[PDB]
Amino acid sequence: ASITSVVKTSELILKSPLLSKIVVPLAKTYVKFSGYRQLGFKMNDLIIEETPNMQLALRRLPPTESYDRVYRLIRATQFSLSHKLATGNDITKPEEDDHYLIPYILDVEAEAFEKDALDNLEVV
Amino acid sequence: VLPWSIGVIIFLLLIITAFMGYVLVFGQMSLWGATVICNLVSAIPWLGEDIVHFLWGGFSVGNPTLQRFFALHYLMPFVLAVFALLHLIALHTAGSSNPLGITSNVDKLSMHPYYSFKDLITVFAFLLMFTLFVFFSPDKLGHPDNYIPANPMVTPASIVPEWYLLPFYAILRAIPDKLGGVIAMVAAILILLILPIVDRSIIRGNAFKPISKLLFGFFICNFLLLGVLGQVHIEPPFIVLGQICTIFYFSYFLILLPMVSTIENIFFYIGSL
Amino acid sequence: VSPKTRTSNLKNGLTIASESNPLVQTATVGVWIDAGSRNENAYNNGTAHFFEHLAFKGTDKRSQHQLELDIENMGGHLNAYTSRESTVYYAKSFKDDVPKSVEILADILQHSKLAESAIDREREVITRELEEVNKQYEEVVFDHLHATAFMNQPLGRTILGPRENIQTITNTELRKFITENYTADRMVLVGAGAVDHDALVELAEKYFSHLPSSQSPVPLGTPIPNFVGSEVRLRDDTMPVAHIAIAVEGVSWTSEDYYTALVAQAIIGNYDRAVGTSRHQGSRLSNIVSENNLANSFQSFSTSYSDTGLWGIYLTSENTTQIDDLVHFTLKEWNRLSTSVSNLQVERAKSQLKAGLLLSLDGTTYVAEDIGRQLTTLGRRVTPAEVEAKLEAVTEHDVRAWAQKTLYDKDIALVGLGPIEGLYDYNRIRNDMSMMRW
Amino acid sequence: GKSTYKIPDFTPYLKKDRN
Amino acid sequence: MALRKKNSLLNMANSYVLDSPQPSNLNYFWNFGSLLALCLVIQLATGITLAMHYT
Amino acid sequence: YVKKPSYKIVPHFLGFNIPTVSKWIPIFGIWGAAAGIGALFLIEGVPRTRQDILSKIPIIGEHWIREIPASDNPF
Amino acid sequence: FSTAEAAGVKVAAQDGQSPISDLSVVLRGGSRYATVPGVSHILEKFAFQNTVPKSALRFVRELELFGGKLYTHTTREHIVLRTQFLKQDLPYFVDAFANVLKETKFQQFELTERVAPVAELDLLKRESDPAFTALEAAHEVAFRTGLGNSVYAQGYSPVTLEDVKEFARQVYAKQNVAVVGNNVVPADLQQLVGTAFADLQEGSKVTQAGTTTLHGGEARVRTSTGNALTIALPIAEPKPVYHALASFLGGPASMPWSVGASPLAQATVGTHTSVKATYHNYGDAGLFAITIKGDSPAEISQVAHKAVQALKDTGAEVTEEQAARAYAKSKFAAAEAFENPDSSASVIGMELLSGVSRIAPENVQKFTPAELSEAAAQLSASAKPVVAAVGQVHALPFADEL
Ligand code: HEM
Ligand code: HEM
Ligand SMILES: CCCCCC[C@H]1C(=O)O[C@H](C)[C@H](NC(=O)c2cccc(NC=O)c2O)C(=O)O[C@@H](C)[C@@H]1OC(=O)CC(C)C
Ligand SMILES: CCCCCCCCCCCCO[C@@H]1O[C@H](CO)[C@@H](O[C@H]2O[C@H](CO)[C@@H](O)[C@H](O)[C@H]2O)[C@H](O)[C@H]1O
Ligand SMILES: O=C1C(O)=C([C@H]2CC[C@@H](c3ccc(Cl)cc3)CC2)C(=O)c2ccccc21
Repeated sequence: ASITSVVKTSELILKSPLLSKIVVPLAKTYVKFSGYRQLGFKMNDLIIEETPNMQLALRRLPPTESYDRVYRLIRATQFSLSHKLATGNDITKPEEDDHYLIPYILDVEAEAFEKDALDNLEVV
Repeated sequence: VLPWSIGVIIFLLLIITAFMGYVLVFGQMSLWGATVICNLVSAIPWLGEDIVHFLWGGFSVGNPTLQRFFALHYLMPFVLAVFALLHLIALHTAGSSNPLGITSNVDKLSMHPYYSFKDLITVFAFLLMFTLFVFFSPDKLGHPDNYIPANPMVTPASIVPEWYLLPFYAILRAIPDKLGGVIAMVAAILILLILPIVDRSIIRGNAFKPISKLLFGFFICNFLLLGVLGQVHIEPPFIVLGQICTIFYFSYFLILLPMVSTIENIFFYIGSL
Repeated sequence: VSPKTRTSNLKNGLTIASESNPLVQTATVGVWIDAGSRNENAYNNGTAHFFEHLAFKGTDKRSQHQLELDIENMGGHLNAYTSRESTVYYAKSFKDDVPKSVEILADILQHSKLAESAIDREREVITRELEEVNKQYEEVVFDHLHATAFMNQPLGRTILGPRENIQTITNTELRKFITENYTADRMVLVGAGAVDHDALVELAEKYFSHLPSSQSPVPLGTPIPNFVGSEVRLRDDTMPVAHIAIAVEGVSWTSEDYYTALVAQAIIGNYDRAVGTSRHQGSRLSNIVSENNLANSFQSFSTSYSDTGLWGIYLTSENTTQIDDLVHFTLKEWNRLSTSVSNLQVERAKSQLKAGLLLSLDGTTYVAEDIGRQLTTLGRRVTPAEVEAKLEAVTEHDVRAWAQKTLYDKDIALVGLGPIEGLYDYNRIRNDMSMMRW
Repeated sequence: GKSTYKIPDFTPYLKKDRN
Repeated sequence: MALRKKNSLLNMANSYVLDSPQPSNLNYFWNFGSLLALCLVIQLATGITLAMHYT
Repeated sequence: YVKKPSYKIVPHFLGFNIPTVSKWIPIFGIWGAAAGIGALFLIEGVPRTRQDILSKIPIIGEHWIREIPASDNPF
Repeated sequence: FSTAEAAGVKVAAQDGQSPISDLSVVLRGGSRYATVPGVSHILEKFAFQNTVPKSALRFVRELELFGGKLYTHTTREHIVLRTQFLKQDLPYFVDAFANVLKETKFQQFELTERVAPVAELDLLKRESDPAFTALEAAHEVAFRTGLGNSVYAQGYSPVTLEDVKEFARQVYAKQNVAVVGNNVVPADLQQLVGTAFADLQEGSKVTQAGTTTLHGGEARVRTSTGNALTIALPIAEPKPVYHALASFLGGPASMPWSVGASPLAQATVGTHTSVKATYHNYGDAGLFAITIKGDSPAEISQVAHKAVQALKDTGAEVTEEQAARAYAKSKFAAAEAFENPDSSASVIGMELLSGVSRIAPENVQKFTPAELSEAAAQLSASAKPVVAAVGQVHALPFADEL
């Protein structure tokens, strides 16, 4: 599934008061149990990147954000192989779990989906 | 997806190899197994019955069949080793996945010495388990009936195939239609081919998906339940139970995985905002 | 709505065609001739280009130097080009300098000295032009492409002609050439910009009245070409960019399929990585090429002649290891003209052409070139309304029909110049002209 | 021998009705 | 340049069993691939041997 | 005057649209015939194929009506 | 061109009888106003990228449905964005320019992946001509900053997205924008621009950092791709007589396969070199250049001597015939400039954005031999001659040799 899909659907939920009231607490618990923060990941580090679109989004990251992503992945790989969890400052605090990549992939995909749409346009 | 899809074919070839090898003993189970597998093509309408006779080289499983199973059982493993090699070659473009499901391009290790020595641990653990079966209990995994020579006049009252075919055998028993039963049984393997489509997750694998892990746990346990139901008697209440397990097996690929993976996508995004 | 193109004839048969634009202050008058290199045989090949040099080498009245001064004093410039089928001689000037310029053009065409001394002087200049076109890779490719596509036929000859001919061209055979070919019934005096038609016709009656008429006056744009599927490879590993042209036998100016072939050409389109917008063009090939960096550029063309044409594409690429892909994808895009095109591509290309055919005409020299080209190829100026009607008549079914008879599984003329090691042999290229899946 | 625009003689092989 | 990289045949083996770059954190469930390879080798050895004795 | 270009996006899926696919419908037809002809040709030897298909074809069908005389048939 | 005003934006349009309209937004944003080197070129190439209402992709695909074309260039004085389309499609292109000036998302990826690589290809294509490089180098020597800034973005000085966004904040403002429509009904354009560019910032007139200072010197760009030599003479008081002198001195041939009867053209006899005298008015400073390209540095050196001699000889005496020839060549140059859409737009752009009334070709002053000789004398006796050599610079002339 595309990140665009996921983001638009999430926005539909956050709009509806009823929906957000029941879903936002679920999703926050889900994320706590997911436990990716315990390896010092940001949510966006876990998005599948072996795709044309994502490779392009990752090339668009500012050098700073890109270097830090590499570090978090290296560090998480090291936690994984040691079967340890992050401790202290390595644990991702909720305030640090920023969607650094979502804007870039949404732009990549916006263009890719526009391209598909316009490839199928019919002059009227 | 390519190594996965080639893998699904290796899985089918292993089933056919191991089966063709089962038949070569020509004990009671061997002959009956041959009869059933060679009659799965009778499901195919019109030409079906003639194909059956063609695969038996006779009107029944007999000498002709056994000799052609020997030929093919010898052959099939080399074909299987080709496919095993091919799925590695297909994998070599992407490299192995890893348990986090993130890229590993940031941090790679040479296959040797690290995984060579890591693979020895399991080689020796495997050989320990192998030794316990081979030397101490060589017949625990076998069916007694295969030590009776093939008698085409009786089939044993207790028909139970190899432990590994049991899940699909229970599937075949579940469906009360000839063609239905066969289709379902084959589809239980071929449906793995659609996992690339029906998993809608933006995240690779289940390490970080509590809901998917629970669904996977129930799917695995259901596949083991099918295994168990494959070896009970065809009696109440296990007839209905086997059908429910069959529906659950297919609903994992067709309903639950697509739904759960969609919902977890949304939970990751909302949950991390 | 552009002003009406007025057309008059003289007695000798000279056509005068004019399109006034009272919004501009300059004017391009010139003479379009339905004659070019094609009108030579093999012995005098290069004569037409030779003449173009000598036209400005002085007349019976004004010497070379006097000629130079007369035009400098006019203020504008004179220009000429000889192509295979058309020779043009025009003069861009100011509005009220038009009588001078028509007078100068009439002089250089009718009353050229062609003095042995000047023939001998230019014989070196033109010989040196043979080894300096060498640099203009586009032209080298297209000259080879004509040479190969129309192997040993008049269209296959170059314009400059062989070295051998340049050394042996005499004032006699130059005179004979322009007496046989530059006849009134083959010429069109064209004025665009600040010209009055009636004034231009008076200038033609004054200057071009004593032009020879041919014995057998055929209509303008009257022609037997047998295209050769063939390749030329001019592999040059030292060159950084490969230039490849591929062409099939295309359409003549007067073909019933002329607009269909232009539409088809617009579906494949042009691409140039140096233009900002090109990565976003609708063309399928453009998308493949830009995403994969397969080419620096490609340019579809449909060159037409009186009785044949070439339709094809000209590619440039620095990606020397993926030229196979570049050619592969290009020809697969042509295949889809036969197999896949629908109203989606056809209507898009028609929209882009409906504008394109009018966009081209943006200055007096372009207008004059359009009047002149149309009058010498079709015998009339086709109005924008008629052009819009002919384009509207092109349907998706027509494009598929045309592509299936002209492109699909047809022999190609292929010219490769430069580091084209990666371009496969002729069979593998020609095999891409069909789809086994169709 | 020299000019690359003079295509070598192919008349021994070329079919007249090739198109 | 190392023989294992130079020689075409060795280079293919090298690329699979020696220099092959693997993620650094594969857990024990990544070991089944090689066990299936070992099973396949055992099966070929014992199988061909039984074929020498089986009618 | 024209204020906006006048178009729609046609429905599409995996880069196929109905305009394009409709142009290939004939070709699938022919390939289906080729698969039909070819498949039937492959199994022309199968006795059921003769019995149930090929012997039923008018005029031509007598090609596949062959009886072995019972004098020459051990079975 | 009926010059008018529509919601604070200067709009010039000339209706015609053609199916083709050219609508050009001229921005007072050329290189002389450039905050950092090359930013005006980058800003030009960042036009019609992604806007908030409409993506670059969608713009280009829709433009191709109308069969419009888009052409953009940067000068030292202006950025010009020109669209060529069919008359009827005017509203679309007005609105598209409005989107570009109001709502361009200057995204860092566009600059890295799209704009900068294309700006680099643009300049490499121009530098293939050594004459271009020589005349660029000459402006750099002559003016240092302002007019001396490079027009084009180069690799050695990177423009950042902050630089381009800053510059565009200044430039994309009512005060620095002129809309010029060739073959556009003037009444219809005023109405459209008045609705579309109403919400554009007012902003401020962009100004040159520092006043224009003239300097002499030498520039020696070593290339391996052809040889050229500019001999430029900065003008502190730009006068229209330098146009006449440029056209008189000439250099290009007015006839195919000829040398020409112009003094500079007669300086190239015996050589495969070309010469071109050009004069560039920039309002407050001017540059008279004589540019010589050719493949032989020995020939260029030979011509360069003859060229400066020609200018000195002109300072002595012009004939009446020669002065008339100058008037004619100059009127013609003015006419064809006002015809070519690129130059046309910038001509009226100047008139609109600055206040310098366009000199209509029919009103070009006739210069007497006295006035022309006087003008050539001032140039031969210039205190600040610039000489820009490109190519085999060790073998080209120096300023003190000339
Ligand atoms: C003869 C049987 C098989 C052998 C010998 C074999 C061997 C291997 C090996 C050595 C690897 C790489 C190391 C590893 O990940 O364990 C691997 C990876 C893989 N195999 Fe198999 N395999 C076999 C059957 C299968 C089957 C039946 C499937 C799928 C249905 C499969 C799918 C894969 C996939 C998808 C990978 C890539 C997994 C990853 O590393 O993330 N294989 N296999
Ligand atoms: C994947 C590889 C193989 C598998 C999964 C496999 C599986 C089996 C199985 C399940 C049997 C029944 C064993 C029994 O209960 O007695 C068997 C028998 C046999 N297999 Fe294989 N086999 C494999 C490879 C081979 C190969 C390569 C040969 C080479 C000939 C071979 C030769 C035999 C023979 C001769 C028998 C019958 C004798 C017997 O039952 O032990 N097998 N095989
Ligand atoms: C001798 C060169 C010939 C190349 C093929 C031979 C085998 C080969 O490539 O071995 C490798 C050691 C491979 N393992 C891995 O990729 C591997 C990768 C990552 C992690 C681990 N372990 C984790 O802890 C691995 O174990 C393996 O076991 O795959 C066999 C199946 C291959 O056999 C064939 O395909 C041919 C035929 C015998 C099936
Ligand atoms: C019993 C069967 C006989 C053949 C089996 C032997 C192993 C299988 C090899 C077949 C696959 C070869 O396919 C190709 O080989 C080359 C040559 O090493 C390898 O190439 C790989 O390593 C080399 C250098 O080590 C790198 O330059 C390259 O980037 C990488 O892809 C890859 O593995 C694969 O791209
Ligand atoms: O009735 C059966 C039976 O149904 C299978 C079954 C189970 C697994 C089947 C199978 C599973 C998966 C695939 Cl991809 C193909 C076949 C093959 C037939 C047997 O193996 C068997 C053996 C001995 C006596 C009776 C029987």
